[PDB]
Amino acid sequence: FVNQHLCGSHLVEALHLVCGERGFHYTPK
Amino acid sequence: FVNQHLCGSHLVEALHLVCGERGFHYTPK
Amino acid sequence: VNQHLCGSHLVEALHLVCGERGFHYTP
Amino acid sequence: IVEQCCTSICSLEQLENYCN
Amino acid sequence: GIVEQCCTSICSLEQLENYCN
Amino acid sequence: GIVEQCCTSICSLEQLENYCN
Repeated sequence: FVNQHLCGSHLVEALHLVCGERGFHYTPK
Repeated sequence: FVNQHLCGSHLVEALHLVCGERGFHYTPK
Repeated sequence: VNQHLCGSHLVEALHLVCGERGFHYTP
Repeated sequence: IVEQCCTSICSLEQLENYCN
Repeated sequence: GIVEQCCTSICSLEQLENYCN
Repeated sequence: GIVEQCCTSICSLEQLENYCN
């Protein structure tokens, strides 16, 4: 598991990093 | 306002903040 | 300043205001 | 909100309300 | 969704990857 | 896509809103 909760910009930027060139989709639910 | 220059995380976070509850989809292209 | 960088500057400001808490879209 | 702070100047107190 | 998984709860790298395009 | 529109060129709010879900 990841080490911490990821909320808001922290979660958006985690997805941004992890998904890289594939890109991602974010729905705040 | 005038058109904006947005790259990298600034662009991703702009989309986060603009789209709000709708969420967004991001592909770096 | 460069009005084309307002959004960019806003995101930078939120980063420094909220520091390590992170931020979200609603107040 | 990008609309408000780029159609005006936003204070510190207003930015803090967006923090997690 | 990903907020419930990763913000309310604690998630995994695999769960984050499920939201890559 | 949005990078070409907002990083290579400069883009409007309406163009960002096109990438909302």
